[PDB]
Amino acid sequence: VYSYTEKKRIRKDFGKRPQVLDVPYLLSIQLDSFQKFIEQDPEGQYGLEAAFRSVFPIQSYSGNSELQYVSYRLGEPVFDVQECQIRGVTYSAPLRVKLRLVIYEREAPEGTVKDIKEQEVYMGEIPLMTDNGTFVINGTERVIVSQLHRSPGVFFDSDKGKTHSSGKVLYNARIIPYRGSWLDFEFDPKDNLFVRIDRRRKLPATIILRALNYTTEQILDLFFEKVIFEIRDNKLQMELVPERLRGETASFDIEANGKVYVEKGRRITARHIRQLEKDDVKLIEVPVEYIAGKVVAKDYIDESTGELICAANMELSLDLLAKLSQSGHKRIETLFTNDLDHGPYISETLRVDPTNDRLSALVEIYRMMRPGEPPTREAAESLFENLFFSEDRYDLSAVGRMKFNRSLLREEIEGSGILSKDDIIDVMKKLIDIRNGKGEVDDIDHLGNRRIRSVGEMAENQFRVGLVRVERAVKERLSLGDLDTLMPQDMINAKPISAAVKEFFGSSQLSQFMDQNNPLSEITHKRRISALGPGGLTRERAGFEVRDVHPTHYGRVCPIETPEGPNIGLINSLSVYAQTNEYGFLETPYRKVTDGVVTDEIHYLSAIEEGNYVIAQANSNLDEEGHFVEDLVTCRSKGESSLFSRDQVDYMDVSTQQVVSVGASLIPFLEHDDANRALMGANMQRQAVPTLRADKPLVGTGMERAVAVDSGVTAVAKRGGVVQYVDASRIVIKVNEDEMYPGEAGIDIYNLTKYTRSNQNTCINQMPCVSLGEPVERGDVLADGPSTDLGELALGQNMRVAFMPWNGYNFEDSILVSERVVQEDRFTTIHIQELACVSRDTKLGPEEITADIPNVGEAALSKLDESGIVYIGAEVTGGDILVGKVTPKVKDSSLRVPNGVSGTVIDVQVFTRDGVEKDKRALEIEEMQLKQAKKDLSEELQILEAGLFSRIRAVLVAGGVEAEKLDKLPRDRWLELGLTDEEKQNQLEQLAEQYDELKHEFEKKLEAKRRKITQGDDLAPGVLKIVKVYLAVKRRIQPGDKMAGRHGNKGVISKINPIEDMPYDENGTPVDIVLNPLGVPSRMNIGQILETHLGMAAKGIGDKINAMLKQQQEVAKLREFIQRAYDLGADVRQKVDLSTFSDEEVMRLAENLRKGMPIATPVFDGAKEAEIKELLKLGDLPTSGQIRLYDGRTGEQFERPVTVGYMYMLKLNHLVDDKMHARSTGSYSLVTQQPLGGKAQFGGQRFGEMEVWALEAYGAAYTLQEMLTVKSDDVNGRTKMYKNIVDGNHQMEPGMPESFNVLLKEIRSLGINIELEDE
Amino acid sequence: VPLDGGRFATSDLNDLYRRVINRNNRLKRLLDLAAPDIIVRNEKRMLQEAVDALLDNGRRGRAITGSNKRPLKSLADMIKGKQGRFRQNLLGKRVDYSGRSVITVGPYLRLHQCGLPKKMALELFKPFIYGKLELRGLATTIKAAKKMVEREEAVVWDILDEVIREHPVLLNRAPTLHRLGIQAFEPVLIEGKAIQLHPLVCAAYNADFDGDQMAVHVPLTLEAQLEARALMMSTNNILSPANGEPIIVPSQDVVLGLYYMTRDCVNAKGEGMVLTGPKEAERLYRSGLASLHARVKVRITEYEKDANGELVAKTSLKDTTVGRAILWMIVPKGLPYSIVNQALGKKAISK
Amino acid sequence: MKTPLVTREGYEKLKQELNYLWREERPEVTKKVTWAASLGDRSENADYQYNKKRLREIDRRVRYLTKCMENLKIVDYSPQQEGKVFFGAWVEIENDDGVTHRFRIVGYDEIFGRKDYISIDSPMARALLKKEVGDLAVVNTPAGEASWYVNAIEYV
Amino acid sequence: SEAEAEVAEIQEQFQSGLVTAGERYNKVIDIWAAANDRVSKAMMDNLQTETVINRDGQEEKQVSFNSIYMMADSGARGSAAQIRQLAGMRGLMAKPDGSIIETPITANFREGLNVLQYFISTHGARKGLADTALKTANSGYLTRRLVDVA
RNA sequence: UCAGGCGAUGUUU
DNA sequence: CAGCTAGCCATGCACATCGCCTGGAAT
DNA sequence: ATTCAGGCATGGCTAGCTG
Ligand SMILES: [Mg+2]
Repeated sequence: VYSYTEKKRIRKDFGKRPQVLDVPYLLSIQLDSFQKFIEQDPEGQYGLEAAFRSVFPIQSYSGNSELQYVSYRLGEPVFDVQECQIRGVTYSAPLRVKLRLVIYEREAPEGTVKDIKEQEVYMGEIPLMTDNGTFVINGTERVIVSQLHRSPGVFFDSDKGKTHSSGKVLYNARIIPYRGSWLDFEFDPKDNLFVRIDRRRKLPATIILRALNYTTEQILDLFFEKVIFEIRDNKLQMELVPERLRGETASFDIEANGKVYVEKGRRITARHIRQLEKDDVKLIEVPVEYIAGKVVAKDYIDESTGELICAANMELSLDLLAKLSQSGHKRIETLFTNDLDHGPYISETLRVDPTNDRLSALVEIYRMMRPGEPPTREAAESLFENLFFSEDRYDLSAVGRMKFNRSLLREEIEGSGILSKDDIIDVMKKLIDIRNGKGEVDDIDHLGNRRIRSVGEMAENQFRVGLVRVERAVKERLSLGDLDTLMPQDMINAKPISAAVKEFFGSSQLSQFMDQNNPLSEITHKRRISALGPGGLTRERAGFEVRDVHPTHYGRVCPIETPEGPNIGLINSLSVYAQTNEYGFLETPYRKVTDGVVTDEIHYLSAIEEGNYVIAQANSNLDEEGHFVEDLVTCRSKGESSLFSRDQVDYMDVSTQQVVSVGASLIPFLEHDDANRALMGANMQRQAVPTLRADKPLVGTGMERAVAVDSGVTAVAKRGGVVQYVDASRIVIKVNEDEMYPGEAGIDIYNLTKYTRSNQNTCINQMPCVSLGEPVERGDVLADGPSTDLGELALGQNMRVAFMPWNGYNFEDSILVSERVVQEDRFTTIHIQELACVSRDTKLGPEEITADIPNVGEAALSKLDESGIVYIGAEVTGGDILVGKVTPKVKDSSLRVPNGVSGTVIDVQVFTRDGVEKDKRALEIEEMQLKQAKKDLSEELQILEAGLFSRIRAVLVAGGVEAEKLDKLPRDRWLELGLTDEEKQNQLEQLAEQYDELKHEFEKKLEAKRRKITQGDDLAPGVLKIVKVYLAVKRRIQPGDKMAGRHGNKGVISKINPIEDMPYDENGTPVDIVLNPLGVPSRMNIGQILETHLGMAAKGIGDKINAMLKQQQEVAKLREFIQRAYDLGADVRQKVDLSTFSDEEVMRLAENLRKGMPIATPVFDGAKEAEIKELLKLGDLPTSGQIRLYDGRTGEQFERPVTVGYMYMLKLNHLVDDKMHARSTGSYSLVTQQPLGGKAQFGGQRFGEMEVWALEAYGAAYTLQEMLTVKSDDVNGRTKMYKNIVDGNHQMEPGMPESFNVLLKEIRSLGINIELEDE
Repeated sequence: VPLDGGRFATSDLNDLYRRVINRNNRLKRLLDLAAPDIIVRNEKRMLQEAVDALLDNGRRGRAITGSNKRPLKSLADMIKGKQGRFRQNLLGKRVDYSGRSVITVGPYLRLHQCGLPKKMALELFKPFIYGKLELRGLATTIKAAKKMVEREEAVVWDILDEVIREHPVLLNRAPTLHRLGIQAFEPVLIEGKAIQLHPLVCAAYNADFDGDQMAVHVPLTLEAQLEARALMMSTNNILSPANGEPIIVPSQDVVLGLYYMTRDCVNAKGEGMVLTGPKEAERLYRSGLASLHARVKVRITEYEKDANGELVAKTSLKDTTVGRAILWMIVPKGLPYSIVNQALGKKAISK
Repeated sequence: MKTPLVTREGYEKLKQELNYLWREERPEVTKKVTWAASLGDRSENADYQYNKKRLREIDRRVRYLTKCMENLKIVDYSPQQEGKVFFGAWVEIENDDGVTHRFRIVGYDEIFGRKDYISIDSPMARALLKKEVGDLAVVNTPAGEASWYVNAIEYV
Repeated sequence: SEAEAEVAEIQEQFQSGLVTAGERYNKVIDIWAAANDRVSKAMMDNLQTETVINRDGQEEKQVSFNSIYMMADSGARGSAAQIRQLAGMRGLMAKPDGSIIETPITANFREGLNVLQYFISTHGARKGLADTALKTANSGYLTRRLVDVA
């Protein structure tokens, strides 16, 4: 079955893979994030509640009084999106806060002396998000980019090779929290464990270890293990677990039970350990050689002496042995060490330690942190107790905690926001263990450690900063409390909050200017994932491997969409099906797999979880019952790819589209092109300029419907019904019966958006697409937008094209275009510029806006009015005057059109600062807008009342009808009559009270709108009135522009030939564009050729239908013929059948076909050659896809037949007249008397350093001289030069440059003395 | 510099000098009360650090910032770096009398001339036009002159044709690597708005036609014209100074052309006949009674300068291909014949 | 991990292959690259790109073979001492179930299935560095242990 | 088909215990490379001289008139390498590690590509672009230094 | 009219 | 008293273009 | 309406350890 508004033009479809999860709403990221930001929610949990419940309550210095929170509430804007775009304010909202102040007694329990609650104190303003996911700051339309940065947590890195050139890799460990300071751990070639706090100098980590109030004994107990010796009257013999002999070679003979077991100095097998454990004996004698290498653990003291007998972390010697023996100590503690298992790194660090105690350690850290400061007890105490343990300057996230326990093999996933001694100790354990050999490093690029923020999160952070500043202030003031008389408005000052949030939404590395010139360009700019920004890396001072794709981007980041040039890999576009996991990772869908069936249940997966399982590639031939037709299958397990078995896989791809982005899924026959050109193709397609008449691209990809419908430029309906009224302004929809609410039933109204301005100077326009009396269903197109049609997305147009060199004019890539194009206006574009004149008020006199102007004739003046502003519709040209402005002295400063553009004046705006008289014209425009608004809202009320009376009438027919008594009295008041004792009377009263409410509403809205328009709105200080004028140029096409394909072949149109000369075909038609064949094998993009063929087939079916219809036939022929045209292939999805199209819709279907039978092609499942061939055969063209031609000039036949077909082409907005430029003698900069730079500033080019090298290379000298002396620098030079040129005498006079004179002065500024010399 | 609004664009040197002068005046005031010496020590330390900032902000410890976050610029930066005076305003200066536009092909040109658009010209040579105007006596002063050249009346276009006729110009492309990167041409006026440029140079410029941009330049003085003509005119560069191979190598379509024009099948129309001369060869191929390639015995005559710098003729009956004979009518007097009796790939035409 | 032990015939063959690559193969691709460079575009061209790729791939091979030829310990030992199975020897082995195999044991570079294709570092050989005709010998496959028996030996 | 049979034989020998890990690695990669070369020669012979026609006698072959072979043999654009990547399999593809991957791309731009293959080719191209950038930088710096000494 | 931010277009393994 | 010698700073990083945006807080 | 926290390569240098 099909929607009714799809039956208009049913799109033929190739493809095999049955799809199961339709494309989701393409703007989830923006809208869901922001909604999450601002919404009433209990129990905190990521809202304004979070910030507040974090900062509040705020308590005095035990001043028996304290401030706290209750509830927040927004209001509603004073303005709205349209008015706002016109005026310039931000689309903002009020913000009210209910606070409560309380007071206790002095010297009592917490008894409340008195409390008050200020009525929702005002504070600040936060912008909202337009229904299309865009913000509005200052007459513009900005966007915030989701940011991709490193997750909070612990990380272990190698840094292999390059360092120290020693071949011995290193291992470092980092802790990065979400708001605080850094912390590291790392080794050195001398095998010592060092620490650094915040990239500063280095220390031995034992310093902070014992700064956690630990003794050396405890430290050793933590890290190493114990080995014991005791007094067995000789050598104080040992007990040992044979496990500690793992893969070793004893330095002394292993004896037991008087029996030797292993030779003295040999390796030991595990059978030895087995048999000796079966023996279960540990008491053993040892020699002295095995002793000295050990190190004492604890410190022994004696009865009488108790002096420095043994210092912990010290090796052994026979004299020490005798000393401790003669003092009589039973136990002897040592350190079980090794080389391949347990490196005594901590002991070496201890021996390197210069410190002795907690005090000295704190002193050392305090000294290294802030250089040049008096060491002090409390200073160090409070400092180091404020870098890893307090809410003040340090906090992880729940996310941080989750990652941080996960990488430590812990049990739970919820803890505190702070660190712990236990935590740091465990981190160091992990690092040591990694050094030992077990465990592995974890690379960074794996998406299990990147993370995606969004608008909501960043807004929350900045707003938090605001709140902490304001609490600093509140604490400060409240430290000087009063007698109950202050109220919570003096206790608050939102100006810093406003400052912070304005700064963020206005000027930051993320909030940027939306590229709005093409629906696709929007919807692929909003879904952008950026690696830059505060909190991330830089453009060129950033790493390398991050600029690379990783085997886990799959289905979470496009491979093939990114701008080339200075920053690749940093601006990854976000995948199609990608979502945002709760914690904030990139999750993608998959299909669950049971024992032997590809079940129809989706399931979302994260990054890390993906690694453990095994995943089946998409295009795998199943058979109707989940059974894989083979027993082996291509799949991926862990960045791998390999044929696997049958009963092993557990998840299968959702569809095939999921490896690209919307920015590059519109590329038909994509899979047949290389990577490079696919890339450049997506990018160029993003820059398409709209047109004046869109025409439904032929070879499409089925991903157009969503890309258009959801990118909210077209106007989607909301409640399906019957179209009642159409007009280029508005659309009026009557609702169906049962999709209705009881009260305010009425009908829906849509105000379209007529000719107005983009941000790239393009024409955003809308057009109706239905006719009176035509049903429409929920969620459907009603208004086509810029470059849309009937719902589908269209960018350029489709043209007949033929590949063959033709007299040079297509030498390198120069497309050629025949006048048959520039006649029908099928590339004409519309642009709109916007010009601004201002009225400053400078001392020596205010400005004037009069018509009277000195030293100008009636010529320019005629177009002006009697007030000084051009009429609404004159056809001004370059140089004329739009607004008359003069500055007293009186001098001319009027406003003139920039040189070059033609155009027409479509609209004028006037702003006036209050407190100043108005002219005649502003008054007239005021009265115009008043009249129009009044009429508009009056029509609102009238049609709404009309619908409501109609509903009344419809109701009265049921239950108490009076068909004759109803139309006795007029439409005035049909509620004058009565109804029985039924709920229908209740309904009548509902309708009546709604009518009265609408009356009052109309009254109030009228008055309020009048008051809105009447006043003179605020402005930047120091201005009087602004006049704005629009223009509308109509640039057509001309040699120099840039037309492009989609597969990625550029071109610069180069000649416009007359109709005759284009190579025609034997049937008689001309051909319109002639590219260059040699371009195809070079840029390996074989695709556009297949595209051409398939298009040829399309237009074949088209022309066939057109003939069958023009020779008007019985409809049954069309029925059969369309049926055939739609079946034509192997197993597919489409399965349409026109046996159920009412014998009239069919005709309208043919109508909309006669230009072509649009074919679709999913990306990696597209049509194959055989079906193309058979479609062409259904047409009448030759199978080979090539036709003979006939050249126009000679009128004879080319040889070796060539290719023709329709290749949908686009136009880019690098038009020629925005690049042609020239300067003779214009302005001059002020510091260094040189010509300016750029075009808008009427300047000249730049004669580059390397060019000076070139000119030196040739012997040319005089050219160089006057190239950098007469035409640039010497003031006297160019004056003389000009005066001489005007009279034939070509001759320069060099003089000295002036920038050099400046160089002299700036060096002389210093202690230096530089001079010229004797002549 | 004043900005739009009751403010002023803050510079850096201003702020720095102002800081120094504040600190100096404070210290001067302090040497009257004879305050305790720790104060004056802190004072002198501030002043030393400030003068340090003024001379080189960024060589002591943490550099002083300015408005928002960044080290305000000091004299050391005025001279240093990729943006001081040297590499920005003394080795390459912006220059008047110029312009820029987009390029296209236009193969109807002899390789010592290049297109140019009217509007660009009439904006460039404004002085010359003024001069020739008041020479031919059409306006008294410069005022009416400029008014005429803006209104764009009739006679100006003829005047412009007369003043461009033999006045070379320079074309430049952006990444200028080797001294080919700037060549000369003579203009020929075109309509439209995009420079037309001969094909056989788009290899030396390393410039495709995918939307690149080129800059013009106009010599002013007379020595300059003669330089541009006797040294930089395009005819006088047929060899890259890197190495003696030619640089006028025909590039990418013309080669396919000559290729398909000279080759041989085994059997096509008109095979097995004899032709008195390349003339009637071309005549056959136009009339359409003989294929474009079919092996034929023909007569040809060739010249050779084996004498003391003197040309001598000899003729014979070669065996060749009709198209190849057609190519023969272009070779100048002096070559041998075997140079064009094979496939003619790219290396062949190069040598 | 490796063993510089190589047989002299393969040594010569490898040296000859080196000479072949460095004399009559490199220069042709060289000429192709020198040609393709004279074209205008380089980022809009792929012929230069893929021909350069060919150069990289052949360079890697020549580097590897060079380091090898530097570090090749040659033992062109005769059948002088025979009786065990230590190196460069033909070996028949049979299963207790019917599976038979014939092979010669050589160094790492001589394994391309043609005549003598088994490397010493393989567990098979590692279990056979010296044996006697008519003896059991077991190995540890990833699917468990195995067993065979020797049949005959002929050095050369 | 025969290539797949061979890798199957080698996999059998591995799980039978005659080779090591990197041993299997190199064995497989070599036999695929050999197959690649065979395919290349096959296509080149099937194009360059494929035309065979009558002479007014029976038959005699000659150099062909296939458009792509002309556009290559002339010297205009593209060569044996590109016509390879349009007809035969497009060889092997390294990965960012540099470790060359162990399954060739048995497809070609005329027929289609399943996803993984296109993905890997993306690897290659992106690394190429990044190197273009940095290399440009160093080249410019070298040129400047040289011109300031001579 | 100067300084910065951002984005974009070219040449560029 | 001399020869390293490892560890810590200075300085360097292509060219050309176009468009948009914003330039002190407290008293 | 005045005023005060992801680079690399290289070279040069300085404490600091063996004879
Ligand atoms: Mg280009």
